[PDB]
Amino acid sequence: MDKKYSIGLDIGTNSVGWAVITDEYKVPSKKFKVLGNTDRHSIKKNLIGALLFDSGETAEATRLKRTARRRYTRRKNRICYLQEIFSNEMAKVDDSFFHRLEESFLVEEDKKHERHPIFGNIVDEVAYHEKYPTIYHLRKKLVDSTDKADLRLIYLALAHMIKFRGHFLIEGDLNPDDVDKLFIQLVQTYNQLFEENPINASGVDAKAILSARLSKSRRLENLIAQLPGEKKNGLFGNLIALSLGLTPNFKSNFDLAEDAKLQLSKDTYDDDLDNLLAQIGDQYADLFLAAKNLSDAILLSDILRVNTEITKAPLSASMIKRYDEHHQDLTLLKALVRQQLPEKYKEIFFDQSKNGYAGYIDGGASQEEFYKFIKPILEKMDGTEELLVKLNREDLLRKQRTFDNGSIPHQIHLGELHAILRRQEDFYPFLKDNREKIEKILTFRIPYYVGPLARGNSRFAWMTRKSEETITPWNFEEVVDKGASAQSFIERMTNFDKNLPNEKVLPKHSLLYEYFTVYNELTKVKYVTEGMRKPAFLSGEQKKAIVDLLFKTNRKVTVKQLKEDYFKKIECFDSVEISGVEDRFNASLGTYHDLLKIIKDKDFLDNEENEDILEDIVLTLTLFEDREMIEERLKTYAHLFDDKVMKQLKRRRYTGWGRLSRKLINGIRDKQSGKTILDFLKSDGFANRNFMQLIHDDSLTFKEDIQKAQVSGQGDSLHEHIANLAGSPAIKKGILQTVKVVDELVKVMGRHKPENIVIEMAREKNSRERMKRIEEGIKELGSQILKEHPVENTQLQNEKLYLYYLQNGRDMYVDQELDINRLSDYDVDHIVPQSFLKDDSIDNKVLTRSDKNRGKSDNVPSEEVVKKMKNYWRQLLNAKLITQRKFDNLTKAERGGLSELDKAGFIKRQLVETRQITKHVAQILDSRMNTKYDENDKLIREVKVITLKSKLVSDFRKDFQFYKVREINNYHHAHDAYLNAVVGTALIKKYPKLESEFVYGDYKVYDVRKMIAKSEQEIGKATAKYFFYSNIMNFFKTEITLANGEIRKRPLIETNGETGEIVWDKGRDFATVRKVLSMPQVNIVKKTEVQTGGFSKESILPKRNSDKLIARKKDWDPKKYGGFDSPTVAYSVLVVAKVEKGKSKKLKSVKELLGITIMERSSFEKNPIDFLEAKGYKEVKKDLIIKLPKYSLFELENGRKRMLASAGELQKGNELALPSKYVNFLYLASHYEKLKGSPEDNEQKQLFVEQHKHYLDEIIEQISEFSKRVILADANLDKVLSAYNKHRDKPIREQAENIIHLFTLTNLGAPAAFKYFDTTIDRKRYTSTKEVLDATLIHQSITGLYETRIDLSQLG
RNA sequence: CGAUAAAGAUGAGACGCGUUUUAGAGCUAGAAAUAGCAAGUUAAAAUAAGGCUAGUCCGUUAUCAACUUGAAAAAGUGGCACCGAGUCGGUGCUU
DNA sequence: ACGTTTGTACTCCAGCGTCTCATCTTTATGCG
DNA sequence: TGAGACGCTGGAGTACAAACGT
Ligand SMILES: [Mg+2]
Repeated sequence: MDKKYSIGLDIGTNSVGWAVITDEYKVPSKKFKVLGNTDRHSIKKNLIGALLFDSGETAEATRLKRTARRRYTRRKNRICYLQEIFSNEMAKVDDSFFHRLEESFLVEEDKKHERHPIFGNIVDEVAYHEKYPTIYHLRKKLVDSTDKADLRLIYLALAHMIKFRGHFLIEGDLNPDDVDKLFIQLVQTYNQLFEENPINASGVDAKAILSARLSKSRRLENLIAQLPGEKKNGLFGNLIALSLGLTPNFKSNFDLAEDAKLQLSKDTYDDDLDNLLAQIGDQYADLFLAAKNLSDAILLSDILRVNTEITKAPLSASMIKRYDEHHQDLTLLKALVRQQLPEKYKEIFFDQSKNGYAGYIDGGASQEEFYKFIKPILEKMDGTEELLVKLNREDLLRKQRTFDNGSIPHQIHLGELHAILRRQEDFYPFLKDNREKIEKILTFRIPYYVGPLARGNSRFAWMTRKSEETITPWNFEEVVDKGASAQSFIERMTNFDKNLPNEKVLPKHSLLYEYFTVYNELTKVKYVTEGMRKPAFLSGEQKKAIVDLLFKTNRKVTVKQLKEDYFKKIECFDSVEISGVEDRFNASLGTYHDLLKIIKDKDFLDNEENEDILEDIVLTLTLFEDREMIEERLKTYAHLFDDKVMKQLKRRRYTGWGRLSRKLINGIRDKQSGKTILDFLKSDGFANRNFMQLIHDDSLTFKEDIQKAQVSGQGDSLHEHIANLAGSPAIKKGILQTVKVVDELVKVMGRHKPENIVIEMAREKNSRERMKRIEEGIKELGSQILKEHPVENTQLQNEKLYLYYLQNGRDMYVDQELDINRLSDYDVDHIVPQSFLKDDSIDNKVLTRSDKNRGKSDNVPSEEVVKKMKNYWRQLLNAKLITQRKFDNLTKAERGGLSELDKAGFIKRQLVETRQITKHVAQILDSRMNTKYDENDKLIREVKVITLKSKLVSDFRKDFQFYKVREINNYHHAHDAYLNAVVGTALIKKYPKLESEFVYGDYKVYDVRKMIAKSEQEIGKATAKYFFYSNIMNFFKTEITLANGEIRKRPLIETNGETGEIVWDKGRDFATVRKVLSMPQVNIVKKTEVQTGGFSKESILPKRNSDKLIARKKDWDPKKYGGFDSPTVAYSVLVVAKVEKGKSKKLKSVKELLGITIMERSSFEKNPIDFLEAKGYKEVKKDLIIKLPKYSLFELENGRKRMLASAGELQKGNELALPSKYVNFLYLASHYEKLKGSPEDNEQKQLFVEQHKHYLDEIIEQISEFSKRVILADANLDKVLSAYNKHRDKPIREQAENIIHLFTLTNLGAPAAFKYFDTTIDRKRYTSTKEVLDATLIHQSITGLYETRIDLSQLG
């Protein structure tokens, strides 16, 4: 049989609702066979439900942890390189030194050598630690002591700098220098060179004006303000070049010959400074050197707080100053505390639990916490003025290793390491040869375009090797093919050609592509002759002629008439008849002109044999941005020219990639005539054929393109096609589950395709922005709006008084004040009525002290109220209070009333969705369903895929009182899918000619301007498609209210205009929808998933005696070293075995549920029996092991259901089917103050909800019965009942708003805490999965219709 | 209509902390329990256990009923109408 | 008739900041 | 430029009464 049905879907990020409806909007019921060893053999289920799953995670955290792993590996390798340099000479000094350093973590018992790592004896270690309290004392000593040192100490200093080498954000050289002296020298050079209008901001110390903690822009403003005459571009050119790595252009700020932006801290700075010095003429030379010296001084000013005149290690000397001043402040604070407050001494200096000094040093308190703790003590104390001054400066009792050390670059550490190497090079000859080698160890850094240095066993690697040997920092440039790796870095990410998915895409500035754009805009154009109106075709002679004369002489082409006139200087004139070509051609040769200008010879650019040289040049310029790669690549082309053109074109840069390959432009020869797409675009042969036209058939190019498209595509896979879509991974998971649900539903209904599939995807500072807009409008209008009332952000949510403020305290349609004392005076009126479109947003809403401005169904009346309000709306639109579209709608009556084009726009706004992801999933479903072809090879639409927006179904909820409360249960997903199906199939049945507007596929347009052409005297049963009013859903309502105070009735049974088929019966279909929404059984299924991710919590706990700790390495006992804790269970396994119980060695047979940690998953799957015997179970039944992932469903007595959260915790698995009357009452009561409707409807709802005050007790009884049946939380239920009895004498609105909160006790899933009325009910957790082991295990399919029930009591 | 900008996704290269164990001899009185006092800023190693494919790779993303074939990819497995509805039940035909 | 493991009830806790570079879609916005 | 910080839900420890073996 045909078995007509439809499928509705509600795709979400956490759920997928589905429903099957018949032609009468009924959900069919079916009985399904259940497998397993249970007695149950058939169960009846409705064909409606939802699938719940955890949200998909993006691959960001995994990428960050992978990068961290690579960084740790490379840091360890750096330390290993330094060790293997030092090893040979270290064996002659202390042979066990590196072994003692490696084993320093483990305890004294496990050490193979002495406990003291550095010297190996107690006396020398104590003497060393007394002489150098920190590593920075040793670093400064080794820089400045000019005496032979112990090689251990030299290694310790170099290893400290190599391990923590600082950042690489500043390129080029940097050295220690004051900032004020540098500014004085900059001003000196400025005055010396200019000798006219000298900027002399004397008395204004630039020190700490530029060095202020404010941003570079604010420091620049502070410096420029103190400058007497000089302001902005000019002096701030040099100032901003000092302050930042980017600076304004030297063409205006320094009179340079070209628009070259200045730079700093980059390799491009040297080349651009050379170019700017050449352009200016060396007049600005050394005036930029003074600025660069000031830049270095300003950059180092806040990291090296010590004078450089006494040492070459300012960093270490600054750290020693910090240590010394920490010691002085600590002893002063100790003396002051004991003398003033001896009772607080123990709390401050001994208690690690608080945020005192003991908690700051030995405890977990940070610097900010310590400052916050000790600040009120220092205020309450006297004689601590310098301590407070240091505290507000954040310079009190600081540590050397702090969070703020990230500003130290690598050049400072490199300078200290170089100083030490140069100081200790005489005594150790090996250090002299390895000096450059150790320096290269510190400064080496893998380029971002090279990536991981893999041999081939890596997903993420693209590096190519010039030689097959190990990569070290010293042979990196000799082994790694940097140019090929940099090319592959970009070419692995650029998208392939859509027509042929095998080869790459051509750069967007390529010559062969720009010529394609110009000639594809050429061949379609054909000037109209004067003799005959025939446009003919712009022939190839004029193809070359136009491009050579105009495009090849101007960047942007001339005007339409100007380009003609230019050609008419060589052709017939006074005949300007363009081929409807645009005013100015969109195409532009911009890269050929750049190449001709750089090469300084047009012959090179004109040369067609030299087109490949140009192509490779543009590809090199687009690919690389490091300029060393460009230099290396273009070095091969130096012969074709000279050095000047080489360095002029090396600085050129292009961005962007096209969408065609070279094959699709000049590769495919198009069979007959042997000419490529470009050649057809040159000479169409009096046919004037565009790219789109030519890429079709009749030239055999379409056959080869289709062959490549199908061959390379290979059908891919559904998972693959979903993978390379846009959007979040969570919505990709939702789409995949949706497709699998559709396949299962098709299988369920006798392998019969549905007639229709309805698609809907959930798309779920503006208050502060609205408050700012109200303030700006009040300031612009000069009105005392705040005097009436301030813009309260508490009231910024509510839309009632929005009009009392935005409309200038004046009625919108009436020329008087709005009377803000009475908000009930105003009545919200939609500008374009709801019979036209549901524009409930405030863009259309307006209020006029309830004045009947219009007696017409038009938006406003012609002139009249519109005219009077239009002037004030001109004022409000000037203030932007009235929106542009708002004013357009308000003026539309004086603009001719409501037009047919306007109504067409309203219904296309109500119907069409603009999201591309919805189009993608609709295309996927249509491709999967419609798979048959006709005899002429034409697709036949067995099913239709309808896409709907949320506004339609939401309005269907609000108008017809099918109210949704999310907190009650998960049935609302399935109900949304059912109403999705009902609305979609009613719309396609009642309006068939609008199927091009919301159904996927190539459909006849059926222009709505002819449909919406009905007048006030409605045609009815005609081609007008009942589209005068133009609300697409208005046909659902029995009586359509109008803004003119009239009610237009609509017949009880709706039918199609052309076909005589009943599409909506208002007397039976609403009852059917109500019955379906009141059905107690819908298939809610939680997707069982094996947990993946981290092994455990990342916190490394201190050592305990517990066995819950996890060893951090193989031979690190957690009892001695601490370790990780609280692992994550991948899945639980039900084992049946005999265990060693009792001191009498008894094999007590036991059935247990053991969880498999993610760490142990591979070991368990390699050999489950060996793993279980290792765990402690003897004689395991191998075939009785049941893998139970998370959310595994178990059924118990009285229908109680539990989901497996873990091996030792359960979740609630039941669903509360609250009756429709109670959820409707709860929605109406909770939304008392936010009814958002007509005043009569609001009064009726208030009367209905006041008449059913007893419904609260019934809802409480329902919750109590459901909790006593399946929840089994006695104490929480008693607290809930006591709280409800306590707050009985409360208004209905808050009572129902908190009864809504009460539903989380009975909600499906993990238990959660909730608050009813100032009382918090903590969650009751089922932390014992012992009753599960004798329950019924339910294996569910994706829809849950197919089941397999296993009685676990019978296993064992 | 170009064009910019934001958001999101993906990949690479790097810093600074944080945590853990050890090293930085605690002194005095008391037999000890305990007290009074002195100190404290730093370093080494690890930073998912680990894997082989031994790279200066890889290891937290995606995929996720049960059962029957297949190494895997994957394929295959479950009757329909009507009356009703507290998580689905009952009746009739054929299997 | 105690010890001994198990079942409620409650509390606490969970690695985090920054920078450079590149490639895509998809929306939007001011621009024409 | 502008901070807004938070939940979530499973593990672990602690205290104490009760089902439970000898
Ligand atoms: Mg939903």
